[PDB]
Amino acid sequence: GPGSYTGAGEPSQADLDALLSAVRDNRLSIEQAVTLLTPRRGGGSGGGSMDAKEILTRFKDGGLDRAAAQALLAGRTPAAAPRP
Repeated sequence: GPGSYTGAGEPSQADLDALLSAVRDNRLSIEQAVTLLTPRRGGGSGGGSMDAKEILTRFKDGGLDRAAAQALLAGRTPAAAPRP
C-alpha cells in the first residue's frame, strides 16, 4: 500500500454509491466525478481501457447500469443471478 501508513485496500461501493447519487441527481459534474475518484488505468474483461469519463457519461445518460458503473470504476466486471 501507499506510504509508511499503508492498508488502503480496494475501492468500495460505500465510496462509489455516495458519489454516483450526486451526479445522478445533477448535483455533481462528469469532470468533478472523475477528479474525485482518482481513476484506475483499467481492469475487468473486454476492452480494458474503460475510462471514468466514459463511465460517468454513459451512467448519467442512462446508457450504463449503476452496477456496471460501480464495477468499471472499481476495475472489475459486473455480476447478476444466472436465471433460466
